[PDB]
Amino acid sequence: ATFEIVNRCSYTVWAAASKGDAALDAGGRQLNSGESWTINVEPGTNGGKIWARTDCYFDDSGSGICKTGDCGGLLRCKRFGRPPTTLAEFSLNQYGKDYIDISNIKGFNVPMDFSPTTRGCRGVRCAADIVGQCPAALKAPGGGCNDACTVFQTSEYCCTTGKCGPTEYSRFFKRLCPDAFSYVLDKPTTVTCPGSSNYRVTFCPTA
Repeated sequence: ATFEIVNRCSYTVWAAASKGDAALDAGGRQLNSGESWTINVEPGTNGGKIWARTDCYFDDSGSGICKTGDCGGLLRCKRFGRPPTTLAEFSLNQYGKDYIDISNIKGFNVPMDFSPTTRGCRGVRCAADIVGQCPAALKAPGGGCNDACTVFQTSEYCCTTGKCGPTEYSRFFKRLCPDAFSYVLDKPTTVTCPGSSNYRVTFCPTA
């Protein structure tokens, strides 16, 4: 499947793509403002994620750091990124269908649209100014808006036991972005697409 990753933000981002135990395609790449990078994701990929990283430095071997979403210091991510990270999440060719969502469960750094480029389903979007509006307690000094699990490490926020409810913090994310997961047991906003759909992830879709 193809995923065109488009940076419409006014700032550079470093796109990342992983399924947690491995890179998807090259795993990461710089996107200056306006650039597009198309990756190929193997059919059947379960639990894939795409995210933006901000404020990165990498040396000539691709080792460094980012202020959000850093994946072990690598340009070419093999693992998931450090919160806060807005997440484009997908599982492809799962009993003949694809499943997509956006999640704020690991916080928010960059606004995103995640849409099919092929027929048969709708896209999802979280494009509100969550960083600007972030509650004081959740503001990340390194940049972004942390989720409450990251900040407070409680069973309720992290939903450790599978017993959790919505919280004042999750409701903030949900108010700003109804169409994204705000906590682990949120009412799902997953979209079912035809198996082997193709996609576009757009950072900063509305500016």
